[PDB]
Amino acid sequence: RIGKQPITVPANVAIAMEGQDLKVKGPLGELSITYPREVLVEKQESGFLRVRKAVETRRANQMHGLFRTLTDNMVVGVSKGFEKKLQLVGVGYRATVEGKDLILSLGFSHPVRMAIPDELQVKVEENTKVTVSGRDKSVVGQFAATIRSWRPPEPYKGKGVRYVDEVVRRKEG
RNA sequence: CGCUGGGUAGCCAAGUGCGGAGCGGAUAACUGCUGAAAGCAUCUAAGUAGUAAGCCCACCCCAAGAUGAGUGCUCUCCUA
Repeated sequence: RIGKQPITVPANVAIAMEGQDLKVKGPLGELSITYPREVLVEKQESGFLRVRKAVETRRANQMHGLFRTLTDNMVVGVSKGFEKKLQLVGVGYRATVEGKDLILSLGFSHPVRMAIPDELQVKVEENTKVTVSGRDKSVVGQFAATIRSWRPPEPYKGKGVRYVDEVVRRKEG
């Protein structure tokens, strides 16, 4: 059910457990998440945390799986790191990086200057397709969604900022 | 004021001057991000992003009778 999970913590990954808190100090960043109430973890004498619902209800059962896989996103975050991929399909459409900014050429009257934050290391290895990388999967999310949310792909066109390997309905007219 | 022409100030306009803003914060519909309940999924249950002439502040004018009667820098006299 995912309620029961084994926390795979590889080497290099400090699991700083504190009273309703986890500070992971991993080789790529020190990510920090607080526990909810019913969800109680203990390190299980190996590099494997176990969140264990303390009080019996359904809301506990809810956040058991929830927070279990939150921590999993933390660990895999700092160690393996998250990627993300986009593809500015079409005429004209092309992006380029200005170190701290990501400027987009999307057929608008004006190029769209998406100033990125620091937590996110983006790049354009091929003039069309974009690449985002980051430590925390949520932030990577809001960012890639944001980039998509300027020219989400059109059906007929078939051809906008469709992040990689995402299915795109198409039509005749 | 007989009827007419012309007219300063005033008041007027069909004249002139300016004005509806970087606004910023929450939102509704909606699109989302991470994600289990439900060993897939789902915008949601935890938490977060965007976003409307709509809401609030901003703008402009009153306003401490706001009896909850505010604030302070000056005054005014202690001789019966």
